[PDB]
Amino acid sequence: CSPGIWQLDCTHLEGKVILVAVHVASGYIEAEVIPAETGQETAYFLLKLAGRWPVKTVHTDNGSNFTSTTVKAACWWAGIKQENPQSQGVIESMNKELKKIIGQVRDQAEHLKTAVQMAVFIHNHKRIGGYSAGERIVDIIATDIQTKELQKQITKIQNFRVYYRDSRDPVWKGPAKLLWKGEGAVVIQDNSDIKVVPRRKAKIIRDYGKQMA
Amino acid sequence: CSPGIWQLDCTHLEGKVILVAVHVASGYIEAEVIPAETGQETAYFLLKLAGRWPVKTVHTDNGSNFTSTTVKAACWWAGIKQEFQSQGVIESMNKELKKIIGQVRDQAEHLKTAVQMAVFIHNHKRKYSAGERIVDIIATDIQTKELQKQITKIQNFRVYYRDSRDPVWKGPAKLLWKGEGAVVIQDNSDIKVVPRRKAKIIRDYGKQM
Amino acid sequence: CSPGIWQLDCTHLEGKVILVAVHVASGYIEAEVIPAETGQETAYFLLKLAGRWPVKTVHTDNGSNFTSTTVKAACWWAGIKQEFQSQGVIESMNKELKKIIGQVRDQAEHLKTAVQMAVFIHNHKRKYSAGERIVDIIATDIQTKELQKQITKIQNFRVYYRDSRDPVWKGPAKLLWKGEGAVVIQDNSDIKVVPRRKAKIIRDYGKQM
Amino acid sequence: CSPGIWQLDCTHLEGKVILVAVHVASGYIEAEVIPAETGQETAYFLLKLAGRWPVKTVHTDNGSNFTSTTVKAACWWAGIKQENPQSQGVIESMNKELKKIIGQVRDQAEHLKTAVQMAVFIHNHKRIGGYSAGERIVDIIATDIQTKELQKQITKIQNFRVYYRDSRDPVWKGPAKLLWKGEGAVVIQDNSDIKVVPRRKAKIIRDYGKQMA
Ligand SMILES: Cc1c(-c2c([C@H](OC(C)(C)C)C(=O)O)n(C)c(=O)c3ccccc23)cc(F)c2c1CCCO2
Ligand SMILES: Cc1c(-c2c([C@H](OC(C)(C)C)C(=O)O)n(C)c(=O)c3ccccc23)cc(F)c2c1CCCO2
Ligand SMILES: Cc1c(-c2c([C@H](OC(C)(C)C)C(=O)O)n(C)c(=O)c3ccccc23)cc(F)c2c1CCCO2
Ligand SMILES: Cc1c(-c2c([C@H](OC(C)(C)C)C(=O)O)n(C)c(=O)c3ccccc23)cc(F)c2c1CCCO2
Repeated sequence: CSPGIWQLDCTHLEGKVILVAVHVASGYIEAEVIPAETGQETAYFLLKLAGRWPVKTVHTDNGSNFTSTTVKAACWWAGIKQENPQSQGVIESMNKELKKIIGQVRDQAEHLKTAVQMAVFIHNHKRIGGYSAGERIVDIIATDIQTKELQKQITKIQNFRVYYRDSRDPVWKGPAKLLWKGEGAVVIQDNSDIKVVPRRKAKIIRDYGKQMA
Repeated sequence: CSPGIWQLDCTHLEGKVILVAVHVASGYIEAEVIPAETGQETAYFLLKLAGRWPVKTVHTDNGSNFTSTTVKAACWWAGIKQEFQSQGVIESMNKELKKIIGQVRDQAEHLKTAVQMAVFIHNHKRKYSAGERIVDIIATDIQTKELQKQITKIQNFRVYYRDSRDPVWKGPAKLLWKGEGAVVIQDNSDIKVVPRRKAKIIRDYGKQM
Repeated sequence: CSPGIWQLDCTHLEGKVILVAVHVASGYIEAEVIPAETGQETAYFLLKLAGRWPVKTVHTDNGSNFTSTTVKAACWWAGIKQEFQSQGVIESMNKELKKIIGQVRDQAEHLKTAVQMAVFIHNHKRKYSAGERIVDIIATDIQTKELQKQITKIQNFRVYYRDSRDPVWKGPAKLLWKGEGAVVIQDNSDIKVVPRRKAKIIRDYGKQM
Repeated sequence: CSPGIWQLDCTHLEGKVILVAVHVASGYIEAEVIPAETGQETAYFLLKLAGRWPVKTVHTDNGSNFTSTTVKAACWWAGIKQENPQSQGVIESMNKELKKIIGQVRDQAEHLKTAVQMAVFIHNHKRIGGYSAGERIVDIIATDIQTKELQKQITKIQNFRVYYRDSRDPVWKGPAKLLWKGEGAVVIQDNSDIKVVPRRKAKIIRDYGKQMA
């Protein structure tokens, strides 16, 4: 979702147009210099972009190169799918800030391109709050990574359907999902009510025969 | 040791020349394709490479790509210090890479396109898998330095305790923990914990500029 | 080396026991008189002593005064590290001190009073003189660290120049000076200066936390 | 003068009264703990105080111990002579600040006295403007040291009286002091006018026969 999204921009310098690859929350940015900006050139970056990390969706306000098929297509191989005021505000500014950064080392660099990357190195590296945006991406990603596997775990759990005794005497009530399994232990919710029960008490059914696995 | 360590190796390939990044624990790669090959040309990408991953050092099969001044020039901006069967594995990776490119080669007119795709495959390739990558590792590292710092802080402080029932006062000892009722510490071989009245812990000392 | 270095030595004297500070280049002393002698008691004054002069290390004739925990305790708050004919000169100083006290002894009922006076005499005693003291030395030191820092900064930076008329680019070289028209640098054995277009100087690199 | 002056105060803690020795410009402060405050005790500090550095004059708003002879007397052996709103404002505050500092490490120290010195160590040591007050004293002193010797040099120069030819033909005018001597070189001011002249042109007279030296 929002962790997946990255913001992409192109601005013109010395005629030559810069390639900008902002990360929406982490702010890690990858930018690249192409002798000429083209939808063609745009794609080459994207492949690497997906390669550094997965993006569900990427944003550009207008489509001059994105609309171009090679770009739309590239998005499909990645499966990245082309596209909050506060989030909105940061991007133009994000583009703006690097230039300011860029100017400082321009005298520092023979080649403007050589300079821009340096400009970017610092931006990821520069920082009492935060460890710098670049550091943030690794984390944001990390938390998500756990999440996804966990979600998957959750999904796995969701399928199975519970059988419960409750008191040893009572008539049965419709089956519920199982939150957790311990030996002699099960956790489920009949409707909204949560109860834990012993193994001999409850049998746990596999939800899917015929699964392709 | 391995974290923050990346390996780049010369690639011989049909047509244009490209070089591929390796982070050894992830095996992660961020290769780029260059029409012209010089360690220098290599540098521009490398400069891009460090930002995505701070890399402490790199070990090179060939001095010559390393020898070019500009290449060292990159090392310094980075503060990267060149790291003067595992290489065969990196090689194997390169090999794997080559194979991968081939599988998808038909799909793309341009070799470069293929290579990135190839990069993609190694990347996010299920297998506990390489694809998930070292991000978890980097995070653990991000977490790691602070702990190393806090412990280093605990290490920095010197705490002076008196064995209970002993007028003689015990030498400063590395403190394991601080508690308002009691703080835990080891002098060297023997570790003891005492109540606040029994011992005192200096606040700061000046060193390190 | 000598600046920031002070020597304290055990004093045997009539009545009460006092110990005297020495800064070797100044020969400056800030002795105090203690009814009870322990390295510990010594410490309270020492703690006072460091503030007036940061002292890096002290060399002691006797381990025992040094051995007491509290004494080491003082060393650490200071970050002072005990420094495990010149000693005879310090001794001579002590001797001189003793004599000095005697000259004025008659004037004062209390031995302590005399000693301070004695301290005063060594102090501000004309002779290029000790009395003017190391203050000039301390100042030069205060000035010194910043220069060592600025040079260290110049040392930190690496500058890359191309010999004029040479496509081959010269390895980074320690830069002696920066000029908008030209900057001065030495690679190692040979030192050359070039115009800004001929060479480039990286802005910063990251190291030292 | 003002470099010479130091500010001295006594405040009461735990009944016991602290001894405070502020430096007017440098702010370096020496303070000492006396089991009991007395004019007697006060003196002991002063001797050391003059000993660390010379003070022309020292300040206390009221005289309970200073008025005491032993204190006045002590001042004479040192030759220190007992006694600007901004300068005035800093002292009470100076006394106030250390206490705040003192409290922090009080838990740090078994003995309050042990603590106060530490409190002071920091105050001299703690610092983008300045190198910290303590560092300042060494400097302020240093500049003064040069000054005094220089003044002395000046005084030496002042005594001598100049004889000048000016043009080789002209009648002479009253003698002036000599600012500087170079071989074949002399600098003097006849009244307010400054002129430089050759040796053969001008003779330089020693100002004092009968000097005790
Ligand atoms: C085919 C192709 C193209 C594509 C190409 C390719 O070369 C590029 C340098 C443009 C990446 C290629 O090697 O095939 N080419 C050459 C095209 O002519 C083209 C035309 C229309 C749409 C896509 C491409 C563009 C892509 F970004 C892309 C792909 C496939 C994988 C996902 O990304
Ligand atoms: C300047 C420079 C150079 C360098 C350059 C630069 O342009 C490249 C296209 C080679 C990156 C530059 O913009 O100055 N150039 C042009 C040189 O001529 C050069 C010569 C000797 C050593 C380094 C460079 C090479 C580097 F690897 C490098 C840097 C700066 C950052 C750290 O790494
Ligand atoms: C605490 C302490 C001690 C210390 C003390 C202290 O009181 C003295 C009167 C001895 C200075 C204190 O106030 O705590 N005390 C009381 C101890 O009992 C003690 C025992 C072992 C080691 C040091 C001290 C000794 C020191 F040299 C010292 C310090 C702190 C600053 C650095 O130097
Ligand atoms: C005599 C004396 C006294 C003095 C003393 C002396 O002992 C002190 C501990 C008080 C310093 C001394 O050793 O003589 N004594 C003991 C007195 O009784 C006394 C009485 C009146 C005035 C001064 C002193 C006080 C001083 F601060 C002092 C001097 C002389 C040198 C300058 O300073």
